[PDB]
Amino acid sequence: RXADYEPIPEEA
Amino acid sequence: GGADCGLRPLFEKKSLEDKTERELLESYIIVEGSDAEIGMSPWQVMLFRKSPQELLCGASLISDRWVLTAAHCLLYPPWDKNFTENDLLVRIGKHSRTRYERNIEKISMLEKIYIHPRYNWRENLDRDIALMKLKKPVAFSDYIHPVCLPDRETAASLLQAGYKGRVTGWGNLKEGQPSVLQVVNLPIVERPVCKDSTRIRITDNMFCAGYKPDEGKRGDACEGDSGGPFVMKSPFNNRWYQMGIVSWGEGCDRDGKYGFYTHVFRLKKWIQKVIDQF
Repeated sequence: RXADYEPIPEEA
Repeated sequence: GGADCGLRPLFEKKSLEDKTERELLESYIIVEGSDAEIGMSPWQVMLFRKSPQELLCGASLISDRWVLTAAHCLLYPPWDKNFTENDLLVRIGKHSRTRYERNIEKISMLEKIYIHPRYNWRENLDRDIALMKLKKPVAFSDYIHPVCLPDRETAASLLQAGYKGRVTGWGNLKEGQPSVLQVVNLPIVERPVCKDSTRIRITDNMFCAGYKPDEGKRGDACEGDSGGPFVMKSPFNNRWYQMGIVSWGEGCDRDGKYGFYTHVFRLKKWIQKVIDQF
């Protein structure tokens, strides 16, 4: 190595 | 912010101790981790992609407008990775991995990204470090607070084999994903032992950490954790200092292998220079 999320509202 | 660095609003400032800090202090002379406490690592930052909304890496807040992370998070040609300011955003003050934390977390846009000019992505990730300037200063709170950068003497006395540091992140729990920020305390390992565990050429700009096969205990950073902070609590002034940045490792938590970290103090002059000029 080497390098599910809720959408972010239009708040930035 | 920097005069109040390393003192957590919900712990040091209230004279409260977290569940595992005593472990670090007693040693002074994320795979297999545990859920972090609220406000336990107020400098933890989440590096996030704008296009497919995804966690990229961890990072840390060193001031109201500067975020520190690993350069491989931003530039890694072997995997066709090369991000610019507009491809990312930082989320500060988080605890939940996926949940957008209304009234708690703050999102910032990047103004400029600076990658160490001698960052060696071609061979061993030597000087794996990058600074990111936030477009606007972030307001501190109980959940948002900068960590301190070490000075010569703090690095000298704390960066010793056997002394334990702490790693935090929302990365993989095995070589699935955690619901909240994870934390693991790991001991710094002797350089010879680090060298003898890999074919990769390790330099003075790195240090390795982790338990040895015979020690019983386990733990390591994993995908998703890179770029994050390796911190230690100074027993002299009780502030938290970032000694390393999660860099690379061969797998996650493999016996006989160790996680490698960027040596923050050795690259401090580059940090100071960048912030003093830009």
